[PDB]
Amino acid sequence: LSTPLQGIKVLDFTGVQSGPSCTQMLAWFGADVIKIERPGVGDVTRHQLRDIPDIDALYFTMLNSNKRSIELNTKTAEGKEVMEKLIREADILVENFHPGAIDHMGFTWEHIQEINPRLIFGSIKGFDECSPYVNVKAYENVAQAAGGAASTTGFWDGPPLVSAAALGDSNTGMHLLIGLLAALLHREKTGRGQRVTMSMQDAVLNLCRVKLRDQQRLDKLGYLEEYPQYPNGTFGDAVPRGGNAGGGGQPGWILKCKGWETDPNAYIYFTIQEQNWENTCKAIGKPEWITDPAYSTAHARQPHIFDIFAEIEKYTVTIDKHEAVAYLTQFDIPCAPVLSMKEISLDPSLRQSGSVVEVEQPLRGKYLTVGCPMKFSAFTPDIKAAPLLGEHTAAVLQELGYSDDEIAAMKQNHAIE
Amino acid sequence: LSTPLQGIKVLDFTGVQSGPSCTQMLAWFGADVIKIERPGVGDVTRHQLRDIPDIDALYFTMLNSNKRSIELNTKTAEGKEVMEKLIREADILVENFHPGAIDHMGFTWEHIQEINPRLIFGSIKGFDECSPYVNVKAYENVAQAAGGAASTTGFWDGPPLVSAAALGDSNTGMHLLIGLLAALLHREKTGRGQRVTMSMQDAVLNLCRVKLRDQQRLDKLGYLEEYPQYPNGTFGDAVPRGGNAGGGGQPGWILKCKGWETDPNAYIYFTIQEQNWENTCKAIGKPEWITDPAYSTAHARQPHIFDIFAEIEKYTVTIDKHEAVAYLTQFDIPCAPVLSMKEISLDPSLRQSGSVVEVEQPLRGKYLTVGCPMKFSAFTPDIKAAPLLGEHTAAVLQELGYSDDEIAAMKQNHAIE
Ligand SMILES: CC(C)(COP(=O)(O)OP(=O)(O)OC[C@H]1O[C@@H](n2cnc3c(N)ncnc32)[C@H](O)[C@@H]1OP(=O)(O)O)[C@@H](O)C(=O)NCCC(=O)NCCS
Ligand SMILES: CC(C)(COP(=O)(O)OP(=O)(O)OC[C@H]1O[C@@H](n2cnc3c(N)ncnc32)[C@H](O)[C@@H]1OP(=O)(O)O)[C@@H](O)C(=O)NCCC(=O)NCCS
Repeated sequence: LSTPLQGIKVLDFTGVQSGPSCTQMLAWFGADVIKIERPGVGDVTRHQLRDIPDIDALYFTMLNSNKRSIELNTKTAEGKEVMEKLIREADILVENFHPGAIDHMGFTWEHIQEINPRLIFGSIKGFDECSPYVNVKAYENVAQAAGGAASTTGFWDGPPLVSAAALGDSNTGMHLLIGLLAALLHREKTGRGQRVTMSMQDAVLNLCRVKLRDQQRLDKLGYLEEYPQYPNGTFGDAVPRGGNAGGGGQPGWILKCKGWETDPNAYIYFTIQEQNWENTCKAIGKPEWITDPAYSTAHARQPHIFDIFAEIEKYTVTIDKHEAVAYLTQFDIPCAPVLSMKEISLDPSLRQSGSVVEVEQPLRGKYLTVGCPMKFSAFTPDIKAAPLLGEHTAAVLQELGYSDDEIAAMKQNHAIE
Repeated sequence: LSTPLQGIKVLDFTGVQSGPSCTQMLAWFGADVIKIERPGVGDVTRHQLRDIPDIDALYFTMLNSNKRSIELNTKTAEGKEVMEKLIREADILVENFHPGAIDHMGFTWEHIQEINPRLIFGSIKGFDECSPYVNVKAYENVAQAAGGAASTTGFWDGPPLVSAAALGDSNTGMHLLIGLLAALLHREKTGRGQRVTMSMQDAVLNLCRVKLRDQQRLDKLGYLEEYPQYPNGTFGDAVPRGGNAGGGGQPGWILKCKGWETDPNAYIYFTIQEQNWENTCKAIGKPEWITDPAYSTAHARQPHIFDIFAEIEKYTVTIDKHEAVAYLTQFDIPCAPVLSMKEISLDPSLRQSGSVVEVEQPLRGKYLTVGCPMKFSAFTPDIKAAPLLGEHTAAVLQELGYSDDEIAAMKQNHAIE
C-alpha cells in the first residue's frame, strides 16, 4: 500500500559497491532510483567477474535491483544540461567517484545547492576531507587496512587479514544510507537539503569501535586479560591479532567438528558465556568444573582457557557441526555452525525470511541476491531485476520534458560521433 | 540550531553492543534517549573489561554517550506501570534482549501497539523469526559464523576466522538504525508506527553479499578465476577462504613493509587496479611489463599474480609503510598502510574529522570514542559523556508526572526490599 520513500526521487551517480548498495536500498524503500551511467560501458560491475558472456555480471545484478538506467555522458555540454534538469527535480543525488571527479564536471556541492536547495547530496570517498589520504583511491581492502580492521583481524603470528565482509564497500553504503535518511527527516523541519559525506575509512572504524576500547585498556594496563597473549605471551604498543577470540566480554573460539580435515566449514563458533558456566559444564560432562576454583569464575578460567576449548573440542570434533549445535543449544550455549556460502544459498529459512531472494533477470534468468536485511511490519519490498544499460533513457528523458524527436536526435547524434 | 531528530523520544531497552550502538546514534541525531536499565547492575557493559575499579567500563562509555539512565525493574508491577507510561509518550522503543525476554514481561509488539499506535518498535535478535535458530543466543562471533563471514575469511589452509569488525554487533545496530529512520519517514505518511526487526545473522549476510555472488559464479563454472586457488589449486562446493585477496574485480594483497619481523602492522594493502597497470609498472620499475603479453591484461596476470605481488613486495619490504604509500600513491595506486589501533587513536586528521573523539566522563576523566561516522553540512553532533547508573531516574519520573514524594517513596521501598 505505501512505502517509506514513495515519491522520493534519487539520482544514482555511482559505481562498484559502496554507492550502489546505498541506492539499491533506497529503491527497496520505495524511492525511484535513476542510475546515471556513462554511455556504452556503464557501471564497471556490469562487466566484472561475468559468469555468462555478454550479459550483466552478478556483481551488477546483486547491487542494482529496482533501479532505472539512463546512459548519459556528463562531460558533454548536453549531458550536463540533462543532469542539471535531473538535479532540479530530484530529492537525493549520490556519488562515489574518485576524489575530484564530480567537482571537475561542475557539480560541486556549492552548485548543486543553487540548482536545488532541497536536494540532499550524498558522497562516498576513501577518506575524509581533512585526511592526508583525501585524494587516494580506495577499494574495499584499502579501507580495511586504513580503518584498523586488517591490523586486528587474523592471528598473532600471521599477517594482518582482510575480512570477507564488505567493511569498506557495502558497509560504507549502509552508513551513507543512515545519513541520507537522517537528512530527509531534517529537511522535514528546515525545508533544506544538505550534504552528507561518508568515508570508507570511517565506516571501517565505526565497526572497529571495540578495538579502540581495547587500545585504551592496553595503554592503561599494559595487558588485555581476555586476549590469548595473556598471561603467557606478550603485548606490544598496539592491540594485537586475537585469532578466533570472542572480541567482547564472553570468551569463545572456532571449534573443529567432524569432517574438518577435508571440509573447510566443518566447524562451529562456541561461546563460554559467564552466566551459563554451569550449563556449559553439564553440556560437556565436566560437572566437577562447576565448583573447582580453577574453573568456577571467568577470571580463574582465563589463564587456562585453551585447555577448556580443547576439552570442548574433544566433543565437537566427533559429530557433524549441525548436530553439535543441536545438542549444545539445549544447554542455552551461544553457538552456531560456520555456515558455508553454499549452505546459505540453499537455506529455506533465509528464503522464507526474504534474506536470500530469487530474482528473474532478463537474458540471464534466475539469480540470487541478498534481500532487504531489516524486516518491517508495515511493508515488504519486492525485489526486482536490475536494469539493462540505458533501458530507461527514453522514459527518463520524456519525464524531463524532452520530446520523442529530441530523444531520437540526441541518440542519433551520439551514435554518429 | 536544529538536529534531524529533535523532539524524538527514544526508549533504550538494550544491552551490550548491537542495541546500544543504534541508540547512541539516535542521541547523536538529536533524539532524547532514555536507557532503561535493571536496578543496581544496569547494562552488563558497565562492568565488563573494566580498566579502573568500580567505574563504568569503556565498553559502556563508548556505546552510551548522550543517553539518560533510569533504573527500572520491569518485572515488578510498579516497573511495568512506569514502562507503560514511557511507551505512551515515546516515538521509538528498542530492545535486544534474549529471544522471548520482553514478550514474557508483557511488552509484546501487540500490546505496545495498543498503548501507542505511533510507536516504532525496534528489535534485534540473533536470528529471524522463522529460523530454526530463532531461540538461540547470539554474541558477535556466533553471528559471524552463521552469516557466512567466518567461512569466507582467513586462509584456505587455516580455520574459519572471525573479523575484528563488529559484523554481528554494531553492524546489526546500524542496520536497525536504517529501519528505524525509514519507519520515521513512513509514519510521516501513514500516521502509524510499526515494528522493525533485525537479526544479527542477516546483518552479517548483507555485508557478505559479494560472497553470495561468488557462490553463484562457482556453482555455474566450477572455478573462480580471481581467487588464489586458480588455476593451480582446487575448488570445492563452497566459496573458499582467499587470504588477503581483493574480494572484487581488482586483485590485491597485504604486503610486508620494513619492520614486519617485529612489528605486526608493518604492512600495506596494495591494489592492482586494471586501468592503472601502466602506472603500476612505472611505480615498481617494470616498464617491460607494460607490453609483455604475460602481464599486459588482468586475465594474463592472474595465473602468476603472486609472482607479481612478490616483485612488488621486494620494494615494499625495504621502506616504512607510510613512505611506501607516499611513493606508490603518486602513481595513483590504491593502497594504504595497515594502521594499528594505536596509530588510529593518535591520528590528528581523525581528531579533526570528529571520527576519534575525546570525551570527559565523570569519575573517569577523558576517554576516546568513535564519533558520528557520517558528516552533515547542516549539523554537527556534540558527543557527550555516558550516564551513571540511575543518574536520571528522578528527572524521567518527574517528566512522567510523578511527584517528588512519589519518587522518594519508590526509591525507599526499593531500598527497603
Ligand atoms: C572506485 C574508484 C577507486 C574507482 O576509480 P577509477 O575507476 O580510477 O575512476 P572512476 O570510476 O571514479 O572515474 C573514472 C572517470 O569516469 C568519469 N565518469 C563517471 N561517470 C560518468 C558519466 N556519466 N559520464 C562521463 N564521465 C563519467 C569520472 O569523472 C572519471 O573521469 P575523470 O578521470 O576524467 O575525472 C573511485 O571511483 C573511488 O575511489 N571512489 C570513491 C571511493 C569508493 O566509493 N570506492 C569504491 C568502493 S566499492
Ligand atoms: C546478548 C544476549 C545473548 C545475552 O543474553 P543473557 O545475558 O543470557 O540474557 P539477557 O541480558 O537478554 O536477559 C537477562 C534477564 O534480564 C531481564 N531484564 C532485562 N532488562 C530488565 C529490566 N529493566 N528489569 C528486569 N529484568 C530485566 C530479561 O528479561 C532477562 O530475564 P528472563 O531470563 O527472566 O527473561 C541476549 O540479550 C541476546 O541473544 N540478545 C539478542 C541478540 C543480541 O542483540 N546480541 C548481543 C550482541 S552485542
